[PDB]
Amino acid sequence: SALEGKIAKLEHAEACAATASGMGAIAASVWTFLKAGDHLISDDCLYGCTHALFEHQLRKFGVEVDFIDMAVPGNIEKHLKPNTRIVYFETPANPTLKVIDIEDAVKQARKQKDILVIVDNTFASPILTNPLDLGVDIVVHSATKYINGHTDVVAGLVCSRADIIAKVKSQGIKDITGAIISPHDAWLITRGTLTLDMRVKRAAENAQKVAEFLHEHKAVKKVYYPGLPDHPGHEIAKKQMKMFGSMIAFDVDGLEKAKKVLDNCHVVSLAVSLGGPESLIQHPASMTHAGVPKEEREAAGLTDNLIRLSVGCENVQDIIDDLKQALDLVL
Amino acid sequence: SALEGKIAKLEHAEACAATASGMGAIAASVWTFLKAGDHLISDDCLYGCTHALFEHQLRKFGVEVDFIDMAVPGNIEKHLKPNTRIVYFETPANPTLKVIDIEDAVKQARKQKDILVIVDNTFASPILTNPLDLGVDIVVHSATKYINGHTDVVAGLVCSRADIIAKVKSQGIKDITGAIISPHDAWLITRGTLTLDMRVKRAAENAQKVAEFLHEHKAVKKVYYPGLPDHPGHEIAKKQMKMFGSMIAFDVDGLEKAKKVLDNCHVVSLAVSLGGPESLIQHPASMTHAGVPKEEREAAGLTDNLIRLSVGCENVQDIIDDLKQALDLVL
Amino acid sequence: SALEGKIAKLEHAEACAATASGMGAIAASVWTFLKAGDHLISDDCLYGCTHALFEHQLRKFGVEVDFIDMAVPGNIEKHLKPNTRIVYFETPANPTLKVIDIEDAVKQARKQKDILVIVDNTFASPILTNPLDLGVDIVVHSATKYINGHTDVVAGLVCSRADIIAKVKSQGIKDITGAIISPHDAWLITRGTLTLDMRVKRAAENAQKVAEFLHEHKAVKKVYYPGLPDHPGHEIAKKQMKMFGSMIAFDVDGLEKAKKVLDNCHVVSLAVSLGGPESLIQHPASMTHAGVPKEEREAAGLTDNLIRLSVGCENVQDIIDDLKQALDLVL
Amino acid sequence: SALEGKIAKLEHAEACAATASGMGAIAASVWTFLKAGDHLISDDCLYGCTHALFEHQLRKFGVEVDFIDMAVPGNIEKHLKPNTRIVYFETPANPTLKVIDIEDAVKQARKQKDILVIVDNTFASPILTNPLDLGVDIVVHSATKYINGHTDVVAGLVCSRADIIAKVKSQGIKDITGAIISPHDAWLITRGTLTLDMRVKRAAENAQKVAEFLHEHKAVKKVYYPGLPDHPGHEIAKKQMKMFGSMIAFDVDGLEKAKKVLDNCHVVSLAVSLGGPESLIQHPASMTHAGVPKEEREAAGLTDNLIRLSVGCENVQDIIDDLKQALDLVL
Repeated sequence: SALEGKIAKLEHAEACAATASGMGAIAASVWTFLKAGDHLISDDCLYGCTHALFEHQLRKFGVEVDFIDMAVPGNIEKHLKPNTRIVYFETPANPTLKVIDIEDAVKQARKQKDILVIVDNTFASPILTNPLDLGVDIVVHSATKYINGHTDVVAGLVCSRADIIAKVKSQGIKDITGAIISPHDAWLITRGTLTLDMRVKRAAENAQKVAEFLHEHKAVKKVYYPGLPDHPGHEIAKKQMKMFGSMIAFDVDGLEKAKKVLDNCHVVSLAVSLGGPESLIQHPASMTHAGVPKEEREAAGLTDNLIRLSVGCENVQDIIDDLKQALDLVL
Repeated sequence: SALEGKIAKLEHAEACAATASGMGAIAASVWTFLKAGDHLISDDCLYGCTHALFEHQLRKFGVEVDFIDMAVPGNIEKHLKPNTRIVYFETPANPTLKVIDIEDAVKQARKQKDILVIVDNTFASPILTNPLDLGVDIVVHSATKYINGHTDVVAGLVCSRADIIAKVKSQGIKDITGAIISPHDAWLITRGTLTLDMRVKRAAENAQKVAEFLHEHKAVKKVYYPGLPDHPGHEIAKKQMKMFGSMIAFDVDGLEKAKKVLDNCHVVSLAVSLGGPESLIQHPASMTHAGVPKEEREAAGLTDNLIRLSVGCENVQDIIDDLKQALDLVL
Repeated sequence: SALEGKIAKLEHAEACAATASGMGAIAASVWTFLKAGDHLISDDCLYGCTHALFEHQLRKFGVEVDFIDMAVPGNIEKHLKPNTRIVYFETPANPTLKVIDIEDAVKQARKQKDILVIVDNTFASPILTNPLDLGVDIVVHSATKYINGHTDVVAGLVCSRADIIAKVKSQGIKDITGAIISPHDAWLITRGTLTLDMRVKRAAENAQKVAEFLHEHKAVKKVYYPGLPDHPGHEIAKKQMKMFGSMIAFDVDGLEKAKKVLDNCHVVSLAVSLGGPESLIQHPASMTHAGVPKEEREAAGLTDNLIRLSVGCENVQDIIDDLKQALDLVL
Repeated sequence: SALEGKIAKLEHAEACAATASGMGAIAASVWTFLKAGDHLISDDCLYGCTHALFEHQLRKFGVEVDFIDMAVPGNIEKHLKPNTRIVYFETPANPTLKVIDIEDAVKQARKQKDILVIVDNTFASPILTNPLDLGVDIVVHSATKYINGHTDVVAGLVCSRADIIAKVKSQGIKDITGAIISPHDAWLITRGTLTLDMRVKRAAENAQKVAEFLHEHKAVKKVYYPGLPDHPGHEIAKKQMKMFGSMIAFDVDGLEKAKKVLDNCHVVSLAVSLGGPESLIQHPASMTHAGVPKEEREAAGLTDNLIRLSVGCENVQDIIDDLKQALDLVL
């Protein structure tokens, strides 16, 4: 709880519960506060495992679930029902970094009593956005993107009021999930907090420059980065993020170009799981969603054109040089 | 993984899934194979946290649960319903080392098709009992107690057929619980398997001797140990256990006498969590279950007379010397 | 190893050998390439432990050692003897940041064949200076200060030609010192390289600003920082350092004034070992060298006036605010 | 120094110094107490790296060295000179487990003043032999064989009088070698001490049974194990070892048989470095000494016939089964 105390302060929270993984954080929150017959509203742009938890597992246990575009004004209140218990989203979301106005989402949820607004703040981190300041009830993180300060280390965090966290710990962790953090990983996360502020800002400043470079490259059809003035919701990101994060996505002309780009990266490394101080790149259609049919990948919001990049803390010149060489080979 | 392969060989399983904790192992097994409208039969002698998962959590998500005494012949088959999906128990069981006939429990469950029999083999360990050999579908462990060589790790293990473990991993761990094992804990556990045979057998050897000493000591009332011919499950234990484990429980004359005894244990140390290669002792009604209403502890088979002793690998004479001095004071 | 390869690329070396400590790196280099009857020339501004190795240990095993001021032009070539095998120095040097011209030092050593020029590049780091580029034979580091992302590791690095590193490993490490790096420390150091550019450059950037603030503050007497035009080695530093490092030293009016200042540092913390991404400060004559006779400290360039400041990566204004408050009290 | 305090108690020593490796322990002891013109007497049966330290490195720095058979009565006093400073040996020694009477070696050294007797107690461990009880001045260990309680962890230990250790730390470690232990490895060694007594005795009991099995196998030409009544010095081992250790060596009929045995081990693993709770096997002529000419390997005491085995803590049935299958294939 030395770790928990530090993270709680970082997220402007009364309390924190550390868990075995980001999925552990999400699960220990949602299972704790739901029951059969309850209703959950989720955004439609979700981390794959979150979507499966909601779409398959919650529903299996009698929980009603709507997936909706939360960036559409009024869409949350439109979907409110007498049994609505949770409103869940990530911002910058899923593969295309869709921005959701946190204050506005909370305002819609507050039309009814006893709705827990839960926000996955993994991508922004406590350094850039603090959803609890904007009326959110619970914030969750995967520690893998920023908080861990190294990697090979998987852990999650839940931050909330003390009475919520008491239940998350005694029920969500100890009874329901068993997603208890390792003492060893907890030590390593705690070590990571020392340079967290600087690492997040470096990666975000690096990403802004990488996004600007990508924005002018002839092989890039589209860039998704909240810090670019032509990103939808750029203004929303500007009001609720101190900087624009280290996650970027971009489209190239087809499957082959995506693969050829990946095949020619050296400084930037290929990875199934993104985040951390190392710059990492993936083609989700073939690397995380290969067993999902083409139509289902697309009907979600994921095409064969899309590349996802988590920008690390390296000298940005080395990152741009790497991407530049690879993208030129695709022309 | 290397760990998963080694444990699978120890349990004669096709496959194994490592988890963040023993609760994570139980949870990733049960939530994966249940849905609202299903039925679960559990033994009525459970480790505290397991009981809470079944009694409160499963039930609020529309699972029907019966808690029954599975040492009563015919009791499992008697409780089978059209919607029964799982039969769950631990043996030897938790407060007073009740022994459940594994082979017979399986035979009862087979009075209906497609029931998963799940056994918590933590206290026996793969060294002493292999429930899969007797037709059990899934075996779970808290790696903390015996598989790990120390008391500094939280981890769990699930062993079963490849197709079951596939679902435990992709759904139970990845979606439902997020109870992923730390690679550092996993490495330590893997090293632990190299001394597992030694630690389990020496502790059990010591425990037979300690149990007999306690059985003959005037201050000790009833001793609960599967290796004693006076223990009701002794004949069952003999057919399914290579040795009788290192857990002992015993009654002394009242709570105050227990406190005096425990105040005089030196080599055997006080602990809220038992297990590990050193001798540990506790009085549950005052040390772990103090928050549970007295009558509820008693209805569940936990009295204020009960001391639980986890026998370690120390010189057995030193262990006996310590207890003899303590117990003599309460004469 | 992976670590050794990354550091070798950073220093433009053929090869690298990781060690248990910075002293281990120095020791495995010097003992390997010396024998009784050899001669070593060292700069007279050394980190305490290095001086002891040279002054007491080498000499008792029949190595002749001269300590000389290597910032005096011609001083190295002047001290060459038929048996000279090694020229050793650090720059910037340890108490007062004396700057030694690396290229010129090499040129002097080349007035005789087969001399190994060895430079401790700890405080500059591979980010700011690459001594090998200037003809140095061997570069050593304490990985503790900058390469590692925290203050929790002891490790060293040696970078040189493959054939030299072959001997450093097989003799210096394996036979002479046994100063082998921990694989856990090595892994952490490897992860540290991902933020090394960021941490070194931000600290140096901050340090230029801090140095200028101190230079203008009335309570501060002489400031020792390579980036100040008033520092004698400034022009040399400009040609061999991309930035001027994050170590500063400065005089205040007497020991008692230093103690009062240090009693009032809050954001900048007191420390006996400097380096790392947080601002640290010390008064060597009372904090680290208290056991050394006063006159001996002074003969070696350490006075009771001297404060050493290792500038970290915090907001520079916060660092300046802290020092200003402390220094104003001694006006 | 929590670790150091524990190890000191275990070796019956005033004090202990932890180091980066076994070679670090040896080096920090010998370099600290020698100077040019001093003389060291070593046994002729040494760990390869120790031999090189003495034969090449000490001599390079003006230290006179004799290698002698210390199992020959009177041989130490025979080689005493006015400048003799150190008498060094291991028991059970080198590849063939030669036993050296510790008390007798000390008695010969005590014929002259100020001789430090140093014994490498790695193979026996503090559980089986405590040389300091027999008048030895300094005991050294590699932590890799027993003390570490896991492996992948390299560390050394020096145990002695407080005034000797003070010099070993301030000079041997801090000035001369830099062989400083990692905080992380020190934690892991400390963890290992908990089960050290049981692990050593298990491995020794296992080895006795393995040696007895090997002693009757038709493919084994000779066995070297101190616990066999036909081992030279069996009686010496019996008086100075509580049990006979976990190291065994044996001869098979030629290079091909040695390799064929190695090629057919499964439970026992091939390794360059022996020791620890895993059973490990090697053919030193091809695995550690392949670059050493046949004649030099033999003139030492190492043939193509020799296999070295470190017996772990596994079920001894599994170990014997593994070796039995492999040895039968060589008939």
